[PDB]
Amino acid sequence: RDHWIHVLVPVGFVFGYYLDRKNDEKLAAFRNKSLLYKRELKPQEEVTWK
Amino acid sequence: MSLVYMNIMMAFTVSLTGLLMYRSHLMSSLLCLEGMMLSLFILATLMILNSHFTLASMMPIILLVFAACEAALGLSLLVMVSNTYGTDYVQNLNLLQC
Amino acid sequence: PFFDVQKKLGVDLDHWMTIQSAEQPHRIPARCHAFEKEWIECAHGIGSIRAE
Amino acid sequence: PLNYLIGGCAGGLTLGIGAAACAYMGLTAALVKMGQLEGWKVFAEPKV
Amino acid sequence: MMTGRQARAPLQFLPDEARSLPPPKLTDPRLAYIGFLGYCSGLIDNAIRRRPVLSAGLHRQFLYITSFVFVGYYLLKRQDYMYAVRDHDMFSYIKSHPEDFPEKDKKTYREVFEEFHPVR
Amino acid sequence: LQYGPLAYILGEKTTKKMTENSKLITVDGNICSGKSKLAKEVAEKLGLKHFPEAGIHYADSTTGDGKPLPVRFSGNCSLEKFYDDPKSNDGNSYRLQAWLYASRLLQYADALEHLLSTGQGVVLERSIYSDFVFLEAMYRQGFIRKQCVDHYNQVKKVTVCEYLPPHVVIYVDVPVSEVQSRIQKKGNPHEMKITSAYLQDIENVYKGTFLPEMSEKCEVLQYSAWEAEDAEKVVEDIQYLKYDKGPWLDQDDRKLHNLRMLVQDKLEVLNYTSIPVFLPEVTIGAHQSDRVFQEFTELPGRKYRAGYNEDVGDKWIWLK
Amino acid sequence: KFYIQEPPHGSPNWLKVGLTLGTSAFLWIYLIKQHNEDVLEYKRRNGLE
Amino acid sequence: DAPEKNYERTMAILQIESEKAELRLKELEVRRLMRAKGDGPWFQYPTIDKALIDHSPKATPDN
Amino acid sequence: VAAFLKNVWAKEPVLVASFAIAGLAVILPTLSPYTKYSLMINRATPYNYPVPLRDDGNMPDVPSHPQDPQGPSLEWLKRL
Amino acid sequence: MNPIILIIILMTVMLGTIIVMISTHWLLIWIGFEMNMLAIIPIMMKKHNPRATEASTKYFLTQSTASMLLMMAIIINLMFSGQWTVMKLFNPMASMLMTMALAMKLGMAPFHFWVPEVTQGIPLSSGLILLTWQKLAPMSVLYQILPSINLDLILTLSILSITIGGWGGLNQTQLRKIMAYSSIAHMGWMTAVLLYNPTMTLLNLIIYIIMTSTMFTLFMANSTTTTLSLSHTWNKAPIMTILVLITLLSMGGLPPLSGFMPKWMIIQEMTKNDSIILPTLMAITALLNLYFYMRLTYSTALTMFPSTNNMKMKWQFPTTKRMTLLPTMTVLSTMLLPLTPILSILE
Ligand SMILES: CCCCCCCCCCCCCCCCCC(=O)OC[C@H](COP(=O)(O)OCCN)OC(=O)CCCCCCCCCCCCCCCCC
Ligand SMILES: CCCCCCCCCCCCCCCCCC(=O)OC[C@H](COP(=O)(O)OCCN)OC(=O)CCCCCCCCCCCCCCCCC
Ligand SMILES: Nc1ncnc2c1ncn2[C@@H]1O[C@H](COP(=O)(O)O)[C@@H](O)[C@H]1O
Repeated sequence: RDHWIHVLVPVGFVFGYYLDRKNDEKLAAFRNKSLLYKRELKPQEEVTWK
Repeated sequence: MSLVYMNIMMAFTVSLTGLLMYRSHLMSSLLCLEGMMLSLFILATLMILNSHFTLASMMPIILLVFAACEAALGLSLLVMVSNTYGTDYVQNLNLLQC
Repeated sequence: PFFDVQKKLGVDLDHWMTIQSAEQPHRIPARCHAFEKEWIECAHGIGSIRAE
Repeated sequence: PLNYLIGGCAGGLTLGIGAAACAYMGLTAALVKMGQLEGWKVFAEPKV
Repeated sequence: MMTGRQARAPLQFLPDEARSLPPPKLTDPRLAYIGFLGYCSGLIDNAIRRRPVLSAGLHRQFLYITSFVFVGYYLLKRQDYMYAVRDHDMFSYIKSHPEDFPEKDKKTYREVFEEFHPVR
Repeated sequence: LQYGPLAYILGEKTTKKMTENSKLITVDGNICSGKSKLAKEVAEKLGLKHFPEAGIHYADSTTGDGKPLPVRFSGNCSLEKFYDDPKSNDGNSYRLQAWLYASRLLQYADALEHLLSTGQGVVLERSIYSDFVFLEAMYRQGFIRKQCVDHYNQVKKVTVCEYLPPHVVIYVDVPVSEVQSRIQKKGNPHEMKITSAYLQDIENVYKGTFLPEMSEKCEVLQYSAWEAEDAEKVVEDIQYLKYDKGPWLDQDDRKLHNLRMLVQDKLEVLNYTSIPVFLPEVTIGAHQSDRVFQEFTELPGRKYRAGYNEDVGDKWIWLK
Repeated sequence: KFYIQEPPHGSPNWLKVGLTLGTSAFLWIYLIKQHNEDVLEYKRRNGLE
Repeated sequence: DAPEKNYERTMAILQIESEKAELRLKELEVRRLMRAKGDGPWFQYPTIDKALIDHSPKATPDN
Repeated sequence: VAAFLKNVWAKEPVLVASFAIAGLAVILPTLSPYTKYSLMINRATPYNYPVPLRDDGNMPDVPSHPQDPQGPSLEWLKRL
Repeated sequence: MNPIILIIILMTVMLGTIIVMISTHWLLIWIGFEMNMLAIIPIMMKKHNPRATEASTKYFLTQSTASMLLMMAIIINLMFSGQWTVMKLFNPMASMLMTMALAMKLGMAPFHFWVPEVTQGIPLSSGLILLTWQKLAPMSVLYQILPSINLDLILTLSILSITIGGWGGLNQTQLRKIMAYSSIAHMGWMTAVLLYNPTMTLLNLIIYIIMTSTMFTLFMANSTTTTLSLSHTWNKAPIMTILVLITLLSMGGLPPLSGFMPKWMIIQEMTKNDSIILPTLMAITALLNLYFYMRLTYSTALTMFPSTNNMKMKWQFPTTKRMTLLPTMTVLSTMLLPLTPILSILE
């Protein structure tokens, strides 16, 4: 690419953004288990948040 | 504790005080150091013969041999000092102040 | 740093001179063979804090 | 604490340099007083 | 502290009971950080001998990265083993002395009195 | 390196190549003694490798492409400006003399390294043992200061004690009249400005200071202007010497291994030339040193280590 | 040529480069084999199959 | 991000960190008791191995 | 390896004799048949008291009197 | 020196330290210290100048006095215990003598008066050995006798070592004496945490040896022995300029560098045991070490620059010196702090 350096920071954002999503599945210990936001699952739904 | 052991310890501390207050020579330091080694030999020997602990009887000889070799090393150091200044004076050994 | 090589490899380099109750030449006893044997068999394996 | 602060500054006036030794020995004797009050250990025994 | 544990089996870098533990993954962030330290050692090695830092010695930088990852994998295995031994001994000593570790009666704040200090 | 302690372990002993022809011979004389032909003549009779006299650009000739660099990178000093104004303001006198001492130190290191790596002797022209004889002759003319002589004696005291003296010192007697005759017949318009008493003081520190102290540590051979013209008489004087003085005789493989490891490390040879003794003729400030260094890095072949420069055609760099 | 003296690194030391790449590849394949044997041993000791 | 996700993620974070803090207090108390009494697996400073003692009949009987 | 040996026997017979005596002192205790008898004599020399054993009932190899058949005998030492 | 003789003597130094490390018997501890001293004496006299003979004489006198005091402690242990196991000592007199003797072998204050002298007298590689390898054997004996070490004595020696290694670094332009007073201060740091957690003793020891080895390797790569000679590094090798100084910013004890890893962990083990005043005072004195060593950092990366003209010749020659493990030791002495819980491998 003629301007390959200009994707070090944007793609470096996206992967970083990606890792935050990758951490959220490790902090899913109380998904649909809180006394406030718990509910029955809708059809075509397997988790409340991802 | 015991009495003759206290005497050999007293000799060890007396040769220590002679080893910790230098007068003029490095040979005096090596002599006080080997008087310390002698008192260690005497006290180890009296303990090992007292308890009839048999296998430790080779220990003072070991305590002799190494330390006598140690004294040889010290003598050689003194000689190199006496090859630079002509005397073995400890006040010629003060170039490492700076 | 006590790298116990003598227990890893299975060599006896200096355990024999360590205590009086070890295997002496011509089975000579020490003066305090029984007392040291009883202190060692009492204080064995329980650690220094309990052994004191 | 304040009395040993006065005592530290009294030891500092007979030390000289004057006001610095006053403040230093006063704060040090204050720490001695507060260690006697709250039980502060300088050579603390190994406990854990 | 735990030197009585490594006294009946001395000089074992990884005991057999360490095999009962999960090893670190090859995408471990700690292991990738050790590989980053290998890449940094390669760049400093090409810098201090005045080589083109990114270009020269790609086999040498590859061996720096590989050697740091190789030593660091076993260091992470031993780290995980030692903290597992620490927690295992902790839990066994808690289970073996209930009288030294009583269950504290948890009181709700409707019983717990706290002195209110007004801020004004 | 190529030679190291492992090569000494594996059997590369440097007394195995020490033969009777392995002699380091230093030819000395005045400015136009005409010894520069004579030394070359010895190089074609004894089979010795001739090293020319170390000028401003010796280190330029040893490294890189072998060409002389511009003067701002090497020297920052001129011989012809010393010929024009020796009492100059900016101090070209001691700066040129200290750069020549460093260049002759690199020459003497190359001489011993060739002698110990090949066993072939080296003919040198005005080695480091005969360099102070210019400095003193400069200080007797007021061209430098006493602090310059102190700085040079410091550098010499910490550098020349690591080495051996040469085997043969060939000295040439040419008086000041014939020296001036050859300078005026030479044709260099700058070199003809050399005064008479400066050449006289060169010859005085030659005869009264250099040669008597070289007489104990080695064997000197002294010639006039016309008997030095014959090369065969000089070679017959060299070969029929009986080498009996000097510290070359008590040289085993350990001392010569230490010396050979010393001289191949060029930064350890040239270490104490630039000691931090702040003298205004040699002290360069931070901005000038920074600017000259960054201009040195962009020279062709000087950006990296020698096998690593793409601008001069180095291949296989990504595998080195 | 460009240089008046031959540098010690003008040519790649093929024995040294070959030993470097071979030792690095050996450490990689031994590391991968060790990790596979460790995950097999973990799943065999703790029953996660 | 949703308030549901942030809320339940905060609850998971507080669970992990409160568990680690309880275990750190237990770590301090276990270390204090094992140093004080010496009956745990830690602080086991070595004594003399009794596999070194000779039990053969000696030269004199009284030992 | 033979002319060198004659040369070193000509120049330095003292060191040749020393290395020959030291080499024989090394190798000959293993090439000897009588070496085992040294071990046997040193382990059959009674510096201590032969402390007797309580007769539990089944020990056929242990005698009851010194003039009994069974027991370690030194007929080889008396005869040789 | 003959290189085969050098290899034999260095393996004998390593053998003496290993015999101190692996032995269950006190006579072999003493034998290993004697072997270590006997073999390290020619390492100091590698160059054969009078300062090395003076340094070796002072080293011989101090280490011989420490060896005889160690043997007296062993003999008093054999009185009051009749045995030879390297374990806790069975007399506080023998405990005090062995603690004093090991403080002499380490050069802990007030027995520090030989450390800046001898390190000044000897070359940089022998000073590297004296300040890295020779710490390993007495710290191992202190690791093995800690149920008998007096608390007040080891804390007195620790804080006195940290204060004197702090105030020794003011008046010095010599790099070797600055490394020696840094040695004294760090030995006070190591023996501060010995009776509380000896894993942090080994962590401080390993981080100290890595930083000291990086600094002496940089000093050997640049052949600089004084501050003023170190000040010419920016014009000769500019990559050498900062690595010395980020390693020395590590050696002060400063985050996020890994030299902040020991001291913090030491404080982390002393606030557990209810000592708040003592780590506060010791790390204020570590800030005093930062004060003087940051002044040296200002000396090299900044103001006192100027060069001489012969440096222009050194630009035409690279370093052919062996900078062995210097990138590895420079990475391991700065960027190791995010791997701080690796310390569990030292249990
Ligand atoms: C393995 C068994 C145990 C061996 C160890 C115990 C040996 C006991 C004796 C110890 C002697 C210690 C000193 C030995 C030094 C040897 C080196 C030596 O002396 O070299 C110099 C010498 C040349 O002589 P020169 O230098 O002139 O003497 C000065 C006076 N003129 O050179 C010589 O003279 C050559 C000397 C070396 C070669 C001698 C070969 C003797 C072979 C005898 C038959 C085979 C014996 C079997 C073992 C092999 C031994 C090599
Ligand atoms: C629980 C932990 C147990 C213990 C773990 C292990 C501890 C290791 C402690 C290492 C101490 C090493 C001291 C130095 C090495 C000893 C031999 C030596 O000095 O070699 C250097 C060598 C000498 O060459 P020479 O020619 O004399 O150079 C002077 C100028 N002529 O060559 C040179 O001078 C070349 C210059 C570079 C030398 C670099 C040497 C670095 C060695 C240490 C590496 C870091 C420590 C080991 C890894 C971490 C473990 C703590
Ligand atoms: N003080 C000095 N004055 C002039 N020339 C000198 C001095 N010191 C050394 N030289 C060198 O000696 C050379 C003269 O020798 P030649 O090449 O025989 O003419 C000059 O060209 C300089 O390179």
